[PDB]
Amino acid sequence: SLQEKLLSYYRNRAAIPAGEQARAKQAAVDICAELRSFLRAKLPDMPLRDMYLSGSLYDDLQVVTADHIQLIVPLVLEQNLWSCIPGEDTIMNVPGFFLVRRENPEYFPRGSSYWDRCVVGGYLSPKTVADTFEKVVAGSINWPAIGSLLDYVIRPAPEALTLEVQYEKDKHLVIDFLPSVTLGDTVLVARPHRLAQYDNLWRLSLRPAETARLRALDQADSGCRSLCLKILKAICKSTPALGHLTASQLTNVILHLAQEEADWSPDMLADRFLQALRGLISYLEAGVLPSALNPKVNLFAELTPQEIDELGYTLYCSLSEPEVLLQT
Amino acid sequence: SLQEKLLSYYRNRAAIPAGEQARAKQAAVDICAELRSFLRAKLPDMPLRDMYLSGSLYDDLQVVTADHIQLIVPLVLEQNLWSCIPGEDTIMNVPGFFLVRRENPEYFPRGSSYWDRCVVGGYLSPKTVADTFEKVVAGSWPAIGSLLDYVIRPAPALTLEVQYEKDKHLVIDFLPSVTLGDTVLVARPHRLQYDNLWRLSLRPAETARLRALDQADSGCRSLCLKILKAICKSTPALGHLTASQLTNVILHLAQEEADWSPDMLADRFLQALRGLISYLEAGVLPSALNPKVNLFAELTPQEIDELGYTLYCSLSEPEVLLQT
Ligand SMILES: Nc1ncnc2c1ncn2[C@@H]1O[C@H](COP(=O)(O)OP(=O)(O)O)[C@@H](O)[C@H]1O
Ligand SMILES: Nc1ncnc2c1ncn2[C@@H]1O[C@H](COP(=O)(O)OP(=O)(O)O)[C@@H](O)[C@H]1O
Repeated sequence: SLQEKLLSYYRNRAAIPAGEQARAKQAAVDICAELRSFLRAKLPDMPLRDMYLSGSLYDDLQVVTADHIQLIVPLVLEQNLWSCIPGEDTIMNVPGFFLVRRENPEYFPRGSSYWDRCVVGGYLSPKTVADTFEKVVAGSINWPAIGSLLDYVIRPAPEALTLEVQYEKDKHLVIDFLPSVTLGDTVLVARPHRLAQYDNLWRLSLRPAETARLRALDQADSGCRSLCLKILKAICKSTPALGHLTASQLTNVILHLAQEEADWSPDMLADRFLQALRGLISYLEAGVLPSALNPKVNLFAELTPQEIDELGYTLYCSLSEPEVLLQT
Repeated sequence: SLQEKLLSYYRNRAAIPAGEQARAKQAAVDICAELRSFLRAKLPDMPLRDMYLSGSLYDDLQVVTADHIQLIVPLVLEQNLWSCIPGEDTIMNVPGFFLVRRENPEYFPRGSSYWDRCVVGGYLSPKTVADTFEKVVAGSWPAIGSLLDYVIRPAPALTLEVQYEKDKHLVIDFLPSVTLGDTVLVARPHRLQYDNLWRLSLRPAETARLRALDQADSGCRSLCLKILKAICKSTPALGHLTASQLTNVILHLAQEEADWSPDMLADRFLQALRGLISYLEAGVLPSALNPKVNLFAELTPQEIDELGYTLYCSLSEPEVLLQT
């Protein structure tokens, strides 16, 4: 049966071996803790708060192998000196991103905020904020040295700025930094749009609300929504042609399906999984996967029409190839 | 035998029991973490860095019972809008304390800094800072308490009384802090009244030095300190002395004596009493890190009298101080 096959798959492929999981988490926590001590007394005029961990590995949603996690770098934008403008209301015309503008320059002149140094054309540029972070914060740190204080080999990549942390003989955790600001209840991260011309836009952070929703639905049920997600994530991670699919896209297929099916008991796993499959296919066919949290946002918007067709073509072929889809 | 009484007094009175000290510290660390979450969600617009723990309980220097710790509240000041003026350069003439002045008010008007809201008469007032923090950072306690299964009671100055055990409680107080350039200041008012003055923070360097010295030696400097703290905590006539005064007595003695091996404790302990008496007779205990600061400038004449008397007498019967 498909039910057995899926549970077998989760167990032999999707589920991260516990030792691996524990050691990767420990290295992240230990590095985050050491950075907290180190940075606390270092950049006294910078509105910088403690870095903190975020991502599927932190949430028990990472699959196959523990290989990555984020350190969010929370920055403070002072009261009433800043506003965010939704992307769809800018000429850039992209929902799910925001411009951040310096407000009241005419009364609290350029110079008033620490972040004025990262202001360009009146806007707080996420790439200039990220450059400042890398040069001023990350740069003040000897990475291989901290790994030596802790007992890890830490290698900063020369390529986007990430840390490769060997936590096991032949296993490494890749850590990347996400500068973040919050305006009202709008949480923004500097993860650039795929294309350069959009590099002035901060990205709206969806993950915390997405994963909260998913968890809250399963707690109430108590359903197999997260198990289904982890399985689909493992298939995509394990299939190169499915490389363009993200955890957010898969999570939102499941959240939409949650509006249509209330019953996610353990024995419904197979039916829901197949539903999630045909559903993902139909969104690809439509070229649009609306965010379950903010339906103005199209989660496929950074993919090209050709990429979207290739994904759908791949999934259709997979239906007749359960053995490759469910390796190993 | 003095040696014996000191060693036994450390274990019998000064050393906090292990369960108590771990639970109390862990409670502080747990509340500190939740605070981070509240600031993240509820105060994204206040230029405050994350609060962090500070004090003897965090340093394994607390004695007798785990009953208090501080959370530093680190304000972020623009380097171009603020300066600190050293107390000795003021008519008030108070070394070890600073004024924090708002600079360039005509070019950058009120509002150019979040912290302008805590300015009075052109200076950043620790009072309004504490008020603001208490008013604004008071949208957050029983949820943090239920979460950690601690009962948490905020005082109606704002401090937290945390029941971490049936018959024990930890009192957490908040210490506003600003750092300008290389200078770290805390809102801990002069004990004897210039309450516009911030205090130069000496504790981190003081304790780091004491630790460094013992670490190199496996010496008994910290042991001697904790015994002295316990005695003062236990002896009303001696309660006027602070951990910092006692720590600095020890730092100065460490400059004079190289041997702090375990059996030197009794001798170093007596030297510390006699040191106290000599600084008392001078009315001056300079900070070992910043000798222009007189740590005894915060003691009253009546306190200096009682301390001196109590200590002179004790020198003939040191063990009287080692009451069970
Ligand atoms: N707080 C956050 N806000 C926005 N994006 C985040 C946050 N934390 C992690 N991410 C992003 O989430 C993505 C990783 O998704 P994740 O849920 O970890 O699934 P996966 O296990 O497939 O990596 C990355 O693009 C990363 O930048
Ligand atoms: N970072 C700091 N800078 C300056 N003073 C501090 C700091 N942290 C704590 N203090 C002060 O230290 C005093 C407590 O001293 P501590 O070393 O904890 O000894 P004790 O155990 O006797 O309380 C309090 O007045 C508190 O405000």
